[PDB]
Amino acid sequence: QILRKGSGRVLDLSWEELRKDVTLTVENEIQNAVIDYDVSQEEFRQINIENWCKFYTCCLQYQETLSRPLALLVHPDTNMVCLLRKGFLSFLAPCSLVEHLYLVPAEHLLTVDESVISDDIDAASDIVNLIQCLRMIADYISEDMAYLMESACCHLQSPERVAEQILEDLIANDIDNIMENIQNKLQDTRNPIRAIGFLLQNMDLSTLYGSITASSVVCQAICKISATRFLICRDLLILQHLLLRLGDMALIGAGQLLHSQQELIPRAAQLLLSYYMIRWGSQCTSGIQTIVELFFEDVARKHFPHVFIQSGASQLQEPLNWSDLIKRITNYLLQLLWPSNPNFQFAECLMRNCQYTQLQEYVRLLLPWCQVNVGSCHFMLAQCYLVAGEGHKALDCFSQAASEVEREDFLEKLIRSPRLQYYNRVLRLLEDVGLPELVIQLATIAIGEASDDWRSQAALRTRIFKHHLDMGHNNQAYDALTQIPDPSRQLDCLRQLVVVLCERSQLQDLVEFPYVNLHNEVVGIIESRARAVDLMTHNYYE
Amino acid sequence: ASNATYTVDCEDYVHVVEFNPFDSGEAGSLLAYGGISYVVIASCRFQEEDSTVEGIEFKTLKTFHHGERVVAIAWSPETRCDALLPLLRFATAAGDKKIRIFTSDFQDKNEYKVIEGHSGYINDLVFCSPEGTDIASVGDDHTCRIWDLDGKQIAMFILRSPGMSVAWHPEGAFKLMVAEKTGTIRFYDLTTHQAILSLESVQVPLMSADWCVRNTLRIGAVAGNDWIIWEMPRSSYPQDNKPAHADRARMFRWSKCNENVFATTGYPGKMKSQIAIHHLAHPQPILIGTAPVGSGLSWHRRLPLCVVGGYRKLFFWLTEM
Amino acid sequence: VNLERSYMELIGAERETSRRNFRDLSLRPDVNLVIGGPKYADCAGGYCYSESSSLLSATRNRFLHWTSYADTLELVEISLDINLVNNAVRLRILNCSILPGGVHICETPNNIVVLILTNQTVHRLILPHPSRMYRSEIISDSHIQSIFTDIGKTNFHDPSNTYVIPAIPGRAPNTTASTAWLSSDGEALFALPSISGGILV
Amino acid sequence: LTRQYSHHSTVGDAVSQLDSQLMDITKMFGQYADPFRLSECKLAIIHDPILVQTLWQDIIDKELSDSMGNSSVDRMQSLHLKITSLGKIYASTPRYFPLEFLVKYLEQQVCNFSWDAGFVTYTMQEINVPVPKLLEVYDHLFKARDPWWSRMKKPLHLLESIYILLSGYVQEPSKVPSYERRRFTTLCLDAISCYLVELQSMDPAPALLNTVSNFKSLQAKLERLS
Repeated sequence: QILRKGSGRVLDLSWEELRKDVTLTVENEIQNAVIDYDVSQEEFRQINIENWCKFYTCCLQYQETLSRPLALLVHPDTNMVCLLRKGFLSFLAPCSLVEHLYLVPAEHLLTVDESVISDDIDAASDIVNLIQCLRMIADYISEDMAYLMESACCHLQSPERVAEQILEDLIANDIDNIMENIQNKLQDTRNPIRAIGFLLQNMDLSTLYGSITASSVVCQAICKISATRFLICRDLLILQHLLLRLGDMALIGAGQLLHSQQELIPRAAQLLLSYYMIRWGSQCTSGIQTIVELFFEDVARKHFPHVFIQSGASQLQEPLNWSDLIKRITNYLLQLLWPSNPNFQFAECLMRNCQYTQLQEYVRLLLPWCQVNVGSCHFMLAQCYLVAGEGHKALDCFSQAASEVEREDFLEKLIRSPRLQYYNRVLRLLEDVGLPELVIQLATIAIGEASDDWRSQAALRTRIFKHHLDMGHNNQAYDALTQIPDPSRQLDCLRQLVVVLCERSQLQDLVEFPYVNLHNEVVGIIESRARAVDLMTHNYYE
Repeated sequence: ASNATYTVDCEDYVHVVEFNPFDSGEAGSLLAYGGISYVVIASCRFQEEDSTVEGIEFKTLKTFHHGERVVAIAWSPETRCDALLPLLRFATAAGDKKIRIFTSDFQDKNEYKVIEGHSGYINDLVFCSPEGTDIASVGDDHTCRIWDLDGKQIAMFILRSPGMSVAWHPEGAFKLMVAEKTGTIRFYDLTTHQAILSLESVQVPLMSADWCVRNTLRIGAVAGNDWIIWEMPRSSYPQDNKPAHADRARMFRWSKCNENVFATTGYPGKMKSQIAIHHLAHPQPILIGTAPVGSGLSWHRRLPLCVVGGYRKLFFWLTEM
Repeated sequence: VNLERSYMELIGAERETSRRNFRDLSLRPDVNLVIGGPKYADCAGGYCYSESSSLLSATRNRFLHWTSYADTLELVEISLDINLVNNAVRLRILNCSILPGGVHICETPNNIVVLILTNQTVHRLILPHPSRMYRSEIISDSHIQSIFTDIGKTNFHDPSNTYVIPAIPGRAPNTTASTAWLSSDGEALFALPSISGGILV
Repeated sequence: LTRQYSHHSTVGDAVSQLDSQLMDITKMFGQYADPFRLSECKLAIIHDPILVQTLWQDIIDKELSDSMGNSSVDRMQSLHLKITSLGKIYASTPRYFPLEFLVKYLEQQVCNFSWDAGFVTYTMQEINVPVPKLLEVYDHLFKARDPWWSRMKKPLHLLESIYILLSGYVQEPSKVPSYERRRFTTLCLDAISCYLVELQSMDPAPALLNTVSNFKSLQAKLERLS
């Protein structure tokens, strides 16, 4: 409004409209700042930066003003706490214990009641010392190093190799002897691995709360939980590699060696990869919604009446508790997002929705580490490739999905040999898209699976005949017709061949083609048409 | 629906077709087309170039066994048919996610090199140097990669979505255009390895983009159902946006002889793939052709003539100027 | 006792590109604009209904909040269960600066009563109680109205609902202290610092 | 449209104003165009097509709610009569009657409410739509392979409607002028040969086997009629 220098009634612009509107407004200021026709590329870039910077600083000053602090609302009977800010409402939700310990200032961390962390005072103290080391790492990670980790997740690089590179760079640059201080606090920790395992384990009415604000607050809780826990998992992996390099402060040990290697490697693989997959999933309606808010509204919320009933709440008389219910909802939603549910629905919904891209990227980020819904992911990815026009990759993905066909309800609903039923489904799809060459190739493969079912073989060979005839492949259509085991369908295909070749004036091929005992069927057909038709001749009589 | 002006029979299905955009020193225009397992190099001469030709003289010069379905073909600028030192060089992408560089003397010396490193399907590739030493490729791994002829990766740009088309800038050194499936067109400087600028399409998915060789300020693309034109540096917003096809546009190519003429193709569809030739001064296509199932679209270097590959045929449309 | 020690701030993102179509209401009390009056700091407050914790109540997970700055009061009804139609009102009390903490809400068996103190005026708003709005259990969720839906039907110029604070014994200048309530007999009472150092009721 | 808009009340004022004085063309068009659908009258007075077809569909819908509040068969008959009378009004004009949009859209309603398959064929014959022209439309709609029929789980029902049209024709041959019959019987034998090839390419079932038997019996009767 201020950059435009103009009293225009701001329409309630959609956000996309607002983005286009910002872009055009700043581009116009840049074009006005370019006085000469011969601006060097460097001088042009400098002018671009200066103009966007100026727009950004202006948004900042308004955001500061709207962010100004109001007051507190506490509900006496429900204990709901709200922070009233100048521009928006915030809700205060109880923090989980893991997040509490990571986020509390180092000075207050020394006054935590160890009895709340664990009934075990020593486990409580070890968790406290571990959390202090994680924070000493967190405090020395440069932005370049934080980006290098997040880039590695996005590019599906190994987060472990990247945590190791970050650790090499931290050590090359250890000007403050921090590595010595982390080493000293780790020496005060009695069982760093139990404390690591506790952290990893704690990190592992439908109409009600159906509003968009409630949806956004709940899904932002998920984003912040997943981001904090992603950093905890990165620093925990770098610390775990340091603990391995420092552990060589001893001989490997056979008993310790075998036990530690199998147990730790299995637990760890089932740990860092799972955390990375959860973070990727978290990263993945006139209101702006996130893809997680969309999934919550369309799929996850419909299951909440069941989550509420399974918990022994068979007494309709228990009062609603906010703390218990939000914690349960958020944990159940993490399991569904976290690629640990057989729901097989967010990806399918994306495939059946206008958006497909985001679904390809969601499946790309999920498949390497999540073993839940793998068949359903390949099915969704196959739909995305089919819409992208990449039909061969789609077929490979549909073929991989078929293996989770065991104990599968979605594929069972299509039926109310399994491979031949699947190929018949893909054949219908390729026919509706209008790809007759691929229909012939797939129908030829499907004849191999049809083994002893002469009826399916007759139907598939009749389909091959039809598509070759439609394409004008007269020799291949004739060859396909001779292979039909059903004499009734073979005669109907023969009638179709004779008619289509006569209409196309391809009379030479028709003469060459060696009809068996059916030379008089042709004469009878042409005679029936000839006498039936009017005197105006064409070429049936000829 | 106009019939094709000329039609040439092919051994198998044509998955991609590209005219040589460079001067090969021959009277005929070189054409490459990719089948299921082969690449054919042919010479085309047209009655419009030589009055001694009745219609189209089509001569197969060489066939290369590929073993995989070819998805994109790029000509090298070094390609020459001169009798003193004949050199054929082109690059191909296939369904195996590999690039193959073919080199031939049109005699007995036939070499190919395999380049590996894309983790997803390659959607498009081009030679990105005037000297023909460097290849740019884009794919479903969300990368744009630059390769030498030795198959060493020189550079890599991380994309935000699948790269759908790549084009070298016709006059400006070091400028690569990359079209992303989510509607973003980015320009990269290959000297600085930086993104210079982006354009955004109003529709998605963005499927193909091309530079106007006659007016290097114009970019054309297809996204969703529509064709989209930008004029640089005036705006990041489209200058024109109009319907190309009733169901999904696939390829966009600028005419090499006219800055106001371009061709679009519909997606490999049940209604036989339509080719639409557009002129910017007209609200409707100037020509609508039908190809039963066709992939690849290329323009002749000199003539107002475009080619589309189909089921065992090449189809040519001459546009009256 | 799960000693819930720390909390985290969750932004209830107003992602509605509809600014809650603030039913802008302007109140013109019979009072003159004081040039150079005290600038009060911006303030906020909230109110929770009786029986809001009751699962069968029509007031379940419902509450009111407000922001006041200069001459403007923004009132909002929120339900965590159902999106309320017409749930936001912007009351502008022209020439009167709203007191920091000058807004009070009182509930009765039949009505919600909003009591407002400014630098110069006192106001009473009477809204139907949510339990009296709905006589039929069969209401489709998409049409549940806020208590604010019919606020434009209240006669704000009724002398039963607005009063101007006399200059003597009058309010002390630059004070922010105020309180308001309902008596047992349904009377509306407003208390503020007197210029004499006493309490004016 | 009276009967359409809950007996349109304004239609009473409109009909009284139309009786009380002679009206000028412009006034008439604007007013009645916007007011109630009248493309046949517009065509007559003169003597967007897609927009006119949409308006006709909207008018049919009105009939449809009025009839929602009536017997399933009573509603059907009401709609039949209304459509018939208003089509006879615009019968000589094809621009004031989407011949293709109307058949497609009404067959979608037959599927949605699930009525008889002879309904559209019978209605169009009673309008005096020639059996050859009606067959051309059905053959075109079938060859168009509209995904809508598969989505409604009823393409076999569409082909049964086609069968009913052709059977009615066989049984009452005077429905085609004596001077076309031979050419039309040949066209039917060619069309049935195509339908039998497509039916034999599908999976086998009881109902399908009965339909194949019915068409072979019909082919043999048409060959005797040729």
